[PDB]
Amino acid sequence: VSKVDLLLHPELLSQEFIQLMLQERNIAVSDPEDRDRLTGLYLQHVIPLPQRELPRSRWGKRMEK
Amino acid sequence: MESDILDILEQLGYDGPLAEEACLLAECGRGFSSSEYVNLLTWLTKQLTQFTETHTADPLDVSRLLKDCCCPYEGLASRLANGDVKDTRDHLKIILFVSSELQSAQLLLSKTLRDAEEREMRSCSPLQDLSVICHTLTLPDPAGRDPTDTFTDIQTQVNVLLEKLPETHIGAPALQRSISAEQWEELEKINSTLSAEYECRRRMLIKRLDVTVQSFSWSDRAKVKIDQMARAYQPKRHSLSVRSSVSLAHLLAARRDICN
Amino acid sequence: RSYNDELQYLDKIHKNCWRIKKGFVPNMLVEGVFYVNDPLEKLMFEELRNACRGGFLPAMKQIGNVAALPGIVHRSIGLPDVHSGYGFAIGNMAAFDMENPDAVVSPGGVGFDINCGVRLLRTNLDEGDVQPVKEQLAQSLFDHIPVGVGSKGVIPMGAKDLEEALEMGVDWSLREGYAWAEDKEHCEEYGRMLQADPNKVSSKAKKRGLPQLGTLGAGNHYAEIQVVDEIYNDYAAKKMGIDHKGQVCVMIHSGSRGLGHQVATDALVAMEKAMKRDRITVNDRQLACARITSEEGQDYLKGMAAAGNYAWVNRSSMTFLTRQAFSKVFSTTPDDLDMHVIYDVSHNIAKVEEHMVDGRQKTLLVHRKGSTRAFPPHHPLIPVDYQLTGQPVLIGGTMGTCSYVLTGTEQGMTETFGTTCHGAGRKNVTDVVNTCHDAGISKKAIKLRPIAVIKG
Amino acid sequence: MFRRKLTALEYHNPTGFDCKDETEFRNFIVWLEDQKIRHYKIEDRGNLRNIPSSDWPKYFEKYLQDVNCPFSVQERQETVDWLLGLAVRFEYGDNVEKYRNCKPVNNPDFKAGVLALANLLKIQRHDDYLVMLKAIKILVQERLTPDAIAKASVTLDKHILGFDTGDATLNEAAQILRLLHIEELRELQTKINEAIVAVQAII
Amino acid sequence: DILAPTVQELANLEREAQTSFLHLGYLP
Repeated sequence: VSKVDLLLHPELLSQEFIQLMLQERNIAVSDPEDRDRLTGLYLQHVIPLPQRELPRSRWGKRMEK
Repeated sequence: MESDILDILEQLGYDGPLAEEACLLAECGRGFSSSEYVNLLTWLTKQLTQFTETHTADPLDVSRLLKDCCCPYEGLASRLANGDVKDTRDHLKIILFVSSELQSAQLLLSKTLRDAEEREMRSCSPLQDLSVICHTLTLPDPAGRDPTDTFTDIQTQVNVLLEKLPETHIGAPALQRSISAEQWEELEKINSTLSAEYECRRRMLIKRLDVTVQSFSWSDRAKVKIDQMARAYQPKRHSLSVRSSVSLAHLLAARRDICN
Repeated sequence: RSYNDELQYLDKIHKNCWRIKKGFVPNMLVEGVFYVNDPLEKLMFEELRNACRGGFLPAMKQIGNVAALPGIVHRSIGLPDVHSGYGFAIGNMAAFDMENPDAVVSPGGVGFDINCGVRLLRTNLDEGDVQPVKEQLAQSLFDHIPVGVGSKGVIPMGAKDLEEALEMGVDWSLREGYAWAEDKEHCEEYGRMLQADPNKVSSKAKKRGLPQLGTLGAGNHYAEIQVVDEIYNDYAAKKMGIDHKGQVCVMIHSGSRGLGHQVATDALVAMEKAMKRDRITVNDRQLACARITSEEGQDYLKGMAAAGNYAWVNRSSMTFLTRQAFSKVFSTTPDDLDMHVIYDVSHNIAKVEEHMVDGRQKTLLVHRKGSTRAFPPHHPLIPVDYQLTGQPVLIGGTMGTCSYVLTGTEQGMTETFGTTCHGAGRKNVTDVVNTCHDAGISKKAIKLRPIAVIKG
Repeated sequence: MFRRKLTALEYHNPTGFDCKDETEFRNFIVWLEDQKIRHYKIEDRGNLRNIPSSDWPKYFEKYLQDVNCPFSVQERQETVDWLLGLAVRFEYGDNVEKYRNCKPVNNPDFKAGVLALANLLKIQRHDDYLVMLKAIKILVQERLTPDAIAKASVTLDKHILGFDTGDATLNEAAQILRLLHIEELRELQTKINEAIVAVQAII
Repeated sequence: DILAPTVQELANLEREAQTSFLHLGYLP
């Protein structure tokens, strides 16, 4: 419960913690001083997303049943 | 694996008799003997060869494509070339692989085209402004056209909506007095310092929002409703920007209504 | 001292500004001033003459004693409603520079009732619409809001809820759903104080103030409803959301209940002991002062911040209760009624501002007892609506006289550190408002007249 | 190998991916689960998120069985390809029509026209021939739009500039710039209020 | 550290905004 709350808010994370996550996931980092690039990379690759709604295809119908 | 292949075919769109699971299973069990199978393989492989940089469903050609397209299935290429394998599972696997590769190639090409057009838009050129005006005034795209022709077109277009609306709609400019070229450097400096100060103010506002949402996140219900909070907060929050977009063009285009 | 020997120490700068030079009281550090018109001069001078001819010092002498504490910069200021009170005079203003280690805080400077203030709500109805159901509305407001000594808040609370409210403030009230997102915008300090520690509050205060939340209390606290009477600034009134006369508004005047008083007393009892070690002597034993960089000073600052957050939570809860009552009476959603909040000012808080003195920037901790903060237009701590007209200042009076809505000015920011009056005090509210307007420290925009008042 | 499929899904290391690695495979699996598939909730993925534990493969089997994948981890490459195809299919099911049709395959009169257009729309002349063109762009976008045409049917000195540059004509421009900046800041504040309301509506 | 001090840096931002506001139009 703590880890998901930590990963879902890049705004409150420290610079060092964001850099540690980016290095742990083996993500290439350029201009590490700038916060904007680090936040962009974190939002593009690391942040989780909510559950996707069931697709209209047959797989979604099978999953619903 | 029948469901996955049927879903892929429905996504790609097929008018053949493959919409029935039983017919597809029977055709796959038949193997390369069915003309439907070879026709479908040719239909997929022509587009797959068109999409790949290196540019008849005989086993040799499709096996060569599998070798070229970095097909990762264990022994599929060699066994397909030899023809020893006749199991229907191999047929399902090869159909699935080729269809998924075609779908991925289409997605890659579409994303590359979108990125290229976005990069072209990013350039600070009159073309972006002209395209914006033409799109918002239902006019043909001026790109690739004579500039005088497009200018006359937009000129003639503007009046037909000018008189339809009341005259007191556009209004008079708020910047009434004439400004010489000497004062423009000082005006630019004033705009720059104002922009810096208001950027700082905007950043402080965004940080206040950050603190408020952090205080929110410690609620007891905040630990059980993570999905809804993420879905309703991430896209709203990650669209705000600290940069101030006011420029001298806004000053020139400002009308008397903003100065009331 | 002789009366003429006393009055030899007073002079005038201009029509609406006197001046008390050094020597009025021992060990002064800078001259004092006060803003009074002709009617106010008579009252002040009669008080001084009678004092020179009771156990309470005169207002001018209390200004003088305040003008001697270490670290004080610029001049001691007496707003047109200044009158005698415990420690600092009621309506007296003083700012201390944090850079000087000799600077001190004062529990009496902030006040016993920490962070009591006025919040205004606008409503799109008219006087002729409320009047037919005026009695029903008054009864519903009286029954819905628990007002009186010993009354308990209708909504429940516990130790965890109280601790969270002390830590956060309006954020807690807005998270539970008691206040909209707009309420946090139109609040001084944006509704909460950044530095605050609930564990710096004595547990006795927390125990005492647990059932007191949402309760108006006795004294000058009320939740009255009134009608707009006149508009002096059309642009300011339009910005505030009041365009035509006859509009309905509701002001809630409320304090910190028992947390503020208990924090003040528990800080004073230790501050007096710390004074002996700190080697600080002043004219009056009631002027408690210890260094800013001290355990007692920091503890009092944190306790006062927690009391302010509690008072803001109480005011937000009162706003929610009033909104619910109005919605139930008029059978309409409160958002449709446009029951927003114009502003929320606090006149019993000391805050760390960044005024400019003698052309040199300085970070000043400012005590404001009985006086309301005002800021000039374009200040970066005012809502976006009021960035062109200046911060609203609401003169919360009592039953009878009409409350006022002034706005700050550029002159007041550089002259009186952006501070204006906060009521008549223990005088005429109209005279005080006129004195503030003529002195260049405010300008009136709306005048509101009461119809119904809810007291205890 | 998996290069095109990963690139279509916008992977951060399209080339450096290796299927046979131990930790990096789990990192990729968790990235695909929380980014390109999104089956469960964020909080439920915790057991799958824990990378270095020795009990992780059991949760991997549970995840593979839940999505009803025809294969298992006995063939790691098989499941990698199937999951990549599933993610690409999920991305495909947004706009089928547009994705199906993809197939690889200082002038004086300009300045005169811009000047005429600016004169028609009451825009003051400027030294640079591109600034007033941007002015026409903003004006047309703000006023010549379907919403504005559908909705078609205090003095300047009364405001406070907050300072004084000492000029009589630059003061008006400073006031206008201040008003524009205030309007942008108000727009940002409105968005912030909307976000706070949306978040608090859940609780 | 796993978390950053947000309230302190918010106070710093507010102070910086006040300094900029004073420097713009109150400089003698």
